[PDB]
Amino acid sequence: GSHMIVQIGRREEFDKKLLGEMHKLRAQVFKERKGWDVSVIDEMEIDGYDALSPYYMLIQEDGQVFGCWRILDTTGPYMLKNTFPELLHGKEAPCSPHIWELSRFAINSGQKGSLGFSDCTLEAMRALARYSLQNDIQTLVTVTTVGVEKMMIRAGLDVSRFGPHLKIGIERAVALRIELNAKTQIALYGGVLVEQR
Ligand SMILES: [Zn+2]
Repeated sequence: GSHMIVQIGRREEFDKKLLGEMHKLRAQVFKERKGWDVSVIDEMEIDGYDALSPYYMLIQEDGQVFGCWRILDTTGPYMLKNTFPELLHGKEAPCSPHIWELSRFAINSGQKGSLGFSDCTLEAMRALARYSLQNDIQTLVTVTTVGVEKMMIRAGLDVSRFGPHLKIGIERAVALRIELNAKTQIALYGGVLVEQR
């Protein structure tokens, strides 16, 4: 009713309408960014990875998607391995059921973002790291910018890079590994996450 709702699930679990607002948000963010292998179809940023069984995280507020993130198994194709392999610096692309890739961070930038943005991200990572840890994941990898990298090294996460950042489009982009260990967990939650069964 005025609070934040976060959903995390497989593409198939979300209503064609929510998906359409997610991809519109990604278009509002990524439209005509060059170098990020973007395709906008009918005002929606959607690509072949979306047809590979991704998970999505959506943050909502007053009935609208304000932020979204995509998650891909590293046992299948993912953007670091198959779109941005230069950022690997010749290292091997991870491939494991315990590691996932994040991509397509998109946050509505307008007036109606009622939480902030340093934090919007915080909240997303809290929900994301937990969903991942409960699905036996130890590591998140992603291609993002140097900006988000520092935002994350500052928030305390344990974050390391595969190699030097590179100019992608108008950005300085880098491939990160985000360990979901104790240090991350404590940064995110104030301590070690404990799940009950
Ligand atoms: Zn509410």
